[PDB]
Amino acid sequence: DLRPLVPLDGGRFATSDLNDLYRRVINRNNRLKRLLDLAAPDIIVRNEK
Amino acid sequence: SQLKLLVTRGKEQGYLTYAEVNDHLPEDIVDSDQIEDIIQMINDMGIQVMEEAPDADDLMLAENTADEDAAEAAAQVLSSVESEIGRTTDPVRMYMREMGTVELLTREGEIDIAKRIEDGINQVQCSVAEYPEAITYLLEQYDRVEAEEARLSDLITGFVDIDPELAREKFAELRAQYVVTRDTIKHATAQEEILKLSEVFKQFRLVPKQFDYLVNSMRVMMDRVRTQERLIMKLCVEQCKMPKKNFITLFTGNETSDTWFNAAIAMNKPWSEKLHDVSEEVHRALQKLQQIEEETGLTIEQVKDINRRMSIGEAKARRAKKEMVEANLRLVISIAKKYTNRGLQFLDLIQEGNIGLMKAVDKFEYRRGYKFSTYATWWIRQAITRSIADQARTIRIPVHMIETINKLNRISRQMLQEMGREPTPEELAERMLMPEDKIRKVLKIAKEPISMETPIGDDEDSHLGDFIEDTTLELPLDSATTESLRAATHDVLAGLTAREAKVLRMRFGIDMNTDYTLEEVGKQFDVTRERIRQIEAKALRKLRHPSRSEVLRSFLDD
Amino acid sequence: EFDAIKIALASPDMIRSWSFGEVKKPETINYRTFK
Amino acid sequence: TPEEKLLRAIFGEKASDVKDSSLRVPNGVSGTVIDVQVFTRDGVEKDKRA
Repeated sequence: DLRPLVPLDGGRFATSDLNDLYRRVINRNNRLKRLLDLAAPDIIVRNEK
Repeated sequence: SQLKLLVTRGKEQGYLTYAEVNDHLPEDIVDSDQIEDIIQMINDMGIQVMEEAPDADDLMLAENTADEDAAEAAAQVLSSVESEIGRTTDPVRMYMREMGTVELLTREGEIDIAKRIEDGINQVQCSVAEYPEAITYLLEQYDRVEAEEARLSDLITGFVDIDPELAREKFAELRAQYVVTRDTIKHATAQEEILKLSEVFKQFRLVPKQFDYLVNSMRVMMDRVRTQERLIMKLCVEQCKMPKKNFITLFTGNETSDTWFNAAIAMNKPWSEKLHDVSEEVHRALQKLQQIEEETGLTIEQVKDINRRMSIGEAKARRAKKEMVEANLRLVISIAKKYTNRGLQFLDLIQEGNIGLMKAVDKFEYRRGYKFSTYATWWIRQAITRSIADQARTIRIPVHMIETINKLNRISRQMLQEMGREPTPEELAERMLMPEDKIRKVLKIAKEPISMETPIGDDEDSHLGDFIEDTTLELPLDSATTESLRAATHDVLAGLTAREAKVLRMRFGIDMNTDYTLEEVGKQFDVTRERIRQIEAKALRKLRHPSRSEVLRSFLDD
Repeated sequence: EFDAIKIALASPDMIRSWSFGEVKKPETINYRTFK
Repeated sequence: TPEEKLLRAIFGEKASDVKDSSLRVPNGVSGTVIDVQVFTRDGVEKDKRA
C-alpha cells in the first residue's frame, strides 16, 4: 500500500516506480542466484554482481 | 593542478559556468559521462554549476551548505582523480572493456577446445565408470523400470548404438558382465574383471539427470572421506601436536586398518599419550572409513585416486567450456543490440544471453561439424526473447500470450495499409482465426501502465497519485451509521427477554465471533433445532411490529 | 506514547525480523484476475 | 455484518447484489437537459433510447 497498483478505468492501471526498481532487484538477484548455482565463468558473474 | 583552480575560482566567485569547467577539465578524458560525474562532484558542494552567466540576486539568495567537510572530502577526491584516466563505474562500459580482453576463436580452435571438452567429460566418465556401485544402481534402476515405473528410453537415451529390444540387449549384456566379475572376486583378474566391467558401460547412453544422480551421491560419499581426512588432521597435528611425518608415514599410504592410529598411543611422547583425547573419536572414523570400503569393493586410497580423476577432469572441461563461453561474448552483444528497446535494460538482455550461451555449449555437438555461431544463435534467440516475455512488463504476461499480441501487432500493422484507414476489431476476427473475443481480450491488456509520479501538471506540481481515490476505506457517515445501528439493535434487544435475545445474538454474530447454526444454538440448550428455529421466528415476528420497529425501519435505506 | 525516536543502522537479523516473508518472483499480480 | 443479519432478516429484503454507480448531477448545478447522446460498441446491441 505504499507502492500500489491501483486499477483505473477501462482496464488501465497505474503503479509507482518503486515497483520497477524492486522488480529490477528481484530479477538481478534471481539471475545471480542461477549464475552462482551454475558455476559460471567469473567475468559474467562479476558483471551480474 | 587545474581542477583545484576550478574549485578555488568557483568558491571565489560563487558560481561556475560550463565554459569554466570545460576550460578546467584535463586533456586526457574524452566522453561526457565522467565529466558530468565531475559536475556532480563539484555540484554537491554546491557551487551552482549552471549554464550561463548567473543573475545578481541569486548568489545572495542561493546558499552554500555545508562548509566545509563535504568540500574537504571532495577536495580529497578532486585532487586525486587528476592522475588516472580509466575510471568509470558503468557496468556497460566496463563490460565492453573486460569483454574486449577475450579474443575470438577460429574454426579449428573452436573444435579443438570442443574436443578438450569432450575428452574432459570423457575423463569424468572414466572416473565415473571406474566405480562399481554406480553400475549396481544401474542394475537396480533397469530392474525398477523393468516394471516400467519410469520410462527407460527417457531414463536413458536408449544406448549409443530407438528400440527397447536393443535396450534389453545391452542390459542383458550388463547382468552377464556383472556376474562374471563380482562372483569371481576371489583378486588376480578381478580388477581386470572390473576393467572389462568398466568398458561395457562407456558405450551406454544415458540422461544427464540419471547421470548426475550417481555422481553427486558419491560426492557426499567423497567429502565424507574428505571430512574423515579432516577428522584426523584437525585432531592430530593441532589438537595434540602429533608431527605430520607420523601422519605422512603411518596414516598416509596405509589408511585402512586400525594400526596407523591406535598403535601411536605408545610412542612415549606428549602427543602419544594425547591420543587418548582422540582415540574414541577416530574409532568412529575407524569403522566408517572401512564402511566406505564395504561400499566400494576397493580401499580408501583407491577412492582418493578416483575422485581426483573426477575433480581434475571436471576442472579441465568446465574451464574449457568457459573458455568457449568467454570467446563468444562478442557474439551475444551483437544479438542483444537488436532486442534492446523492448522494455528491459541492456545488461539484462546480455546476461540472459550468456545463460543460454552456457546452455548452448552443453548441448553443442561438433561431430555434426556445423559452426557454433549458428547453434548458439538459436538459444540466444530463445533466451533473450523468453526473458523479454517473462521478465519485462510489471504485470507478467505468459509467453504464448505475448506471441498472441506480437502476431496481432504484426498483422494489424499490415492491415493498417492493406485495408484503408484503420482496422476494426471485428475485422481482425476475419484475418486471424480468433473468434472476436479471444481477439478482444488481447487488446484489453495494458502496457507497463502509468507511473504515479506522472505530471498532470502545472497545478501544484501535482502527480497522478494525488487524484486516485481509495474506495476500500470506510466513509465516516456509513461507519457512524454502522455504530449507531450497533446501539439501536442493543435497545431493540433490550425489549426481549433472556432466551430469545440470546439466540438472536448467537444465530448472528452479535458481540460474539459467530453465527452459530440452528443445531449449535440448540446444542447449548439441548433442543433439536426446531423450537430454536421457532423462537427465532417468534422473536423475528416480535420485531416486525410498528412501535417495535420505529427506529430500525428508519435504519434501512429506503 | 513513544517520547523519542531513535535512528540506527538496520541489522540484517533485524531486516529479517521486520519481514513477513521473502519476495522471490518479480511478478506483481495475476494479469487475468488481477489477483 | 452482525446487526445487518438481524435487520435484513426482519424486513426480509435481500441484498441488492448490484451496486448503484450511476451518473447524477453534481452538487449545486440546476440546469436543463438539452442533449443526450448514446454511443455504443458494435458488439453490444443497443437499448431503446439509443
